[PDB]
Amino acid sequence: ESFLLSKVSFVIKKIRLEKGMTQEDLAYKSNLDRTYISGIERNSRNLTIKSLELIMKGLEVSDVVFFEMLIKEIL
Amino acid sequence: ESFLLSKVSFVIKKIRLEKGMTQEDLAYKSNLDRTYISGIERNSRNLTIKSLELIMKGLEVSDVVFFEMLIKEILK
DNA sequence: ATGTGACTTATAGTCCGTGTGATTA
DNA sequence: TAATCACACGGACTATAAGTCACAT
Repeated sequence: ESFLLSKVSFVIKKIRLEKGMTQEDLAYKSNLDRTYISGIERNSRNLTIKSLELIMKGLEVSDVVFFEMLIKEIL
Repeated sequence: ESFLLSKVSFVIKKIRLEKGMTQEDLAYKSNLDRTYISGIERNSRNLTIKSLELIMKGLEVSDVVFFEMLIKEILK
């Protein structure tokens, strides 16, 4: 159980949904399997930084904004 | 290899030194091996979020702090 | 559109070391 | 004498992430 990891996964889901995207959409765009993405959102996967960097590209977001957004999800 | 990995491994090493801690010290406070902290600093090495989370605790800074500094060091 | 258990390969991360170039004596 | 210190790097592990799937929702 990690505080940071479940914030990171909540932030990912949020953005994806804000932007009206599906997992299949985020998957194609980060070049990750869409069942991998589902595992990440359900907080059952401790992704690495390389993986996280592809997700960000996949959300069509900068690293700076994603982290800003993450510090905003941390409250 | 990865952009974000070099920045993350840079900021870790910076803060570490700004608190005059050793790699041995950081390893001990983070519950990682000293040889792994060496690798993270030298070769960037693909940490997980959990292990980043532990290195933030061992550095003794808030998650917010770390990320604010991470942002800055990407902005050239 | 998405959750999940199962699986194999790849690599994250551990634990024993040695060597070099600085100290402090 | 040394004698620690701080780090790079090794070799050989072990633990877990990566990456994928059929079948269900």
